[PDB]
Amino acid sequence: ALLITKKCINCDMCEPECPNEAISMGDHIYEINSDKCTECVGHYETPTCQKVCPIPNTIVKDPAHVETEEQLWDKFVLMHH
Ligand code: SF4
Ligand code: SF4
Repeated sequence: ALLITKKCINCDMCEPECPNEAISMGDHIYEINSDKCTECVGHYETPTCQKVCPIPNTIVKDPAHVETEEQLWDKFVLMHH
């Protein structure tokens, strides 16, 4: 799953887009919920928030290492048959 890094400049571009509504605003910058991010696997060939992002601030994150079939299985449990 992805993370948004401190360069985020709070443009909201990325929130209406995420197919699994895992992005929200909070304390200082937009935040991605680890639990709900499939890195867009089952919806887009490329992670839709990196796509909209004007700055390139969204990165894979290291304390939330997922293999592609665990991303996949998140997508199927979320959206399902
Ligand atoms: S990579 Fe996809 S699922 Fe994850 S926060 Fe971005 S738009 Fe959402
Ligand atoms: S699109 Fe990029 S700069 Fe704008 S809020 Fe989302 S992560 Fe931050």
